[PDB]
Amino acid sequence: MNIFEMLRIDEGLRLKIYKDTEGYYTIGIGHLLTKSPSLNAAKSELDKAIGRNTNGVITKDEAEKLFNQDVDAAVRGILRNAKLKPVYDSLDAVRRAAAINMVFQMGETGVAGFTNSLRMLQQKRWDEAAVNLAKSRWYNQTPNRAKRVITTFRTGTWDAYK
Ligand SMILES: [Cl-]
Ligand SMILES: [Xe]
Ligand SMILES: [Xe]
Ligand SMILES: [Xe]
Repeated sequence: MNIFEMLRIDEGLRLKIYKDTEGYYTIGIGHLLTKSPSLNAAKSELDKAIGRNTNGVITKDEAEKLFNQDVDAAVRGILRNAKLKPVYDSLDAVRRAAAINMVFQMGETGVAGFTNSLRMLQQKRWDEAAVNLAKSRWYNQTPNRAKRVITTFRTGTWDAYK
C-alpha cells in the first residue's frame, strides 16, 4: 500500500465527467474540474487540463496523468504551508499518507483549519487526535472514508485499507 493506491481506493476512477459527493463536476481519480454548475464550464476546464477537445471523456492514461500531478501538488502544498509542514515532518510514513489524503480531498486551507487535531497529531496523542478528527463536517458527510483515514492516523498501519 502507498498513497496512490490509497487514494485510488478512496476516489475510484471514472473516465467521463461526473459529480462528486458535493455535486461538483469531476473526472478521473477525483480530479475536480470546477465548482460551477455549468457542464460547459466543466468541459472547458477539462479540455484545458488535458490539452485536447475531449468531449467530456478521457483515457485511463490521461486520468492517471492528472492523478500524478494532483498528488504531487498536494505534497507540495503541505510542504509550503507553515501550519502543515511541521506536523507532516513529524509523522511516520504511513501517517503522512493519511495527511496527504486529507489535503487531496479538502485542500490545504481546509486541513490547516483542524488546529486542535494537528497539534494532537504533532504530539503523538493518536486516540485523542482520532476523536477530535471525527468532530467535523468531513466525518459527517463522508463517514466511511473519514473512518479509514482516521484509523490510519490512529494506528500508523494500512489495516483499514486491507
Ligand atoms: Cl465515505
Ligand atoms: Xe499535516
Ligand atoms: Xe494534517
Ligand atoms: Xe489534520
